[PDB]
Amino acid sequence: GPHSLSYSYTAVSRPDRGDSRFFIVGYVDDTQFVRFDSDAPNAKMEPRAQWIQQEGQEYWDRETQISKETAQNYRVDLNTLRGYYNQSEAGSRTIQRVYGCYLGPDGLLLRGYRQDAYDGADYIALNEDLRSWTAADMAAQITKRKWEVVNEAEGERSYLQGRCVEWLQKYLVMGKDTLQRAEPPKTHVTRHPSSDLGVTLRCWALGFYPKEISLSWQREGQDQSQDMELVETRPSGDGTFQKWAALVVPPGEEQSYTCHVQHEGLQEPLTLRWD
Amino acid sequence: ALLRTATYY
Amino acid sequence: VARPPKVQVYSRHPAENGKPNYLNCYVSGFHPPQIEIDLLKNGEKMNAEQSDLSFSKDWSFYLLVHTEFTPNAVDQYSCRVKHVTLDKPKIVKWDRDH
Repeated sequence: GPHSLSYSYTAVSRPDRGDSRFFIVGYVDDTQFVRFDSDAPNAKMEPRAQWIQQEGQEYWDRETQISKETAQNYRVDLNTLRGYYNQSEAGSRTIQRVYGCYLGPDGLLLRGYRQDAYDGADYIALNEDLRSWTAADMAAQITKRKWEVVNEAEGERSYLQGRCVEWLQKYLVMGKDTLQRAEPPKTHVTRHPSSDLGVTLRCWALGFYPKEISLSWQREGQDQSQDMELVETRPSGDGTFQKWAALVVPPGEEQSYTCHVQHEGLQEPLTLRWD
Repeated sequence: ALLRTATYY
Repeated sequence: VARPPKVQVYSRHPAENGKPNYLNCYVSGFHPPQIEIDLLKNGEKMNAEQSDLSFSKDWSFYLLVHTEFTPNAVDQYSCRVKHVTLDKPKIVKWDRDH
């Protein structure tokens, strides 16, 4: 698909201590590359991917500076939304924010976005036109009008159409051999007996990137997605992914069922069968 | 690279 | 809005007794972010690292907690998770077939 640079902010108040905690994680597509934790000793923005490590201190000082300025603002922001909702000052609450840019085929902004949530619920969002906001309730409308009064959107827009897509291009270059080439799944099938009239076949897909795959079971060209056990795609721990699909067939009919794997790392889609 | 805004809620 | 963690316990590569691997406890779909994760060898905590706290489109949180290990026919592994949404801790044993 089209590539994307994204950042996730998490601000959690800790009315207990007098403070709050602040997280940033940076992603290019589904690959984490930077992180920030306000609770880390002498906290700064840190590399989280081998290919970003080559950045100079001038890069890290800037991101670190921006992280702490943002972390300080959110210290008050938590108190503000609390007051917006007339909530007690005892409970720990959370604000989340995601924003980023998609790269178009012309090397320009395809689409830009920002969305914010409070305590797990949609709060405010930047519109596709990048010149206006949509608020989900009253509290967010107070916030919406403030950002209209100082024209927050125009700073966001100049960022998204410029700096965001530019750095994205660079990151795609820096990490081209992990980001930009597809990694095909390592596939095999296993057999697991249940009872007299039940044998479970499990089709494995391991170490693939990107995250998007298709796993299906067919019975003589006939879909079995109805009684197929399929798991949520899971991280391998190295920037690649795992998934499996299973179904219970009769102890005689192993060869009558085929697993079909489709992933962009694959040249031709696969049909697998137990041996 | 991060966006440099510090606009309160 | 509170959401309970979904737990998945697995190895990075197909478990093969004697050969060094990676025991993973992937915890996701939970809210708020305060969470407690311990990896267990025969019921005892180890020494583990986690990936950074991240969240999905639906705002629910996810992290991977993992350690290096060497599987065998003897050792039992599992993941123990605590969260405000749980009555008691949720232990999920490792099954190398799933």
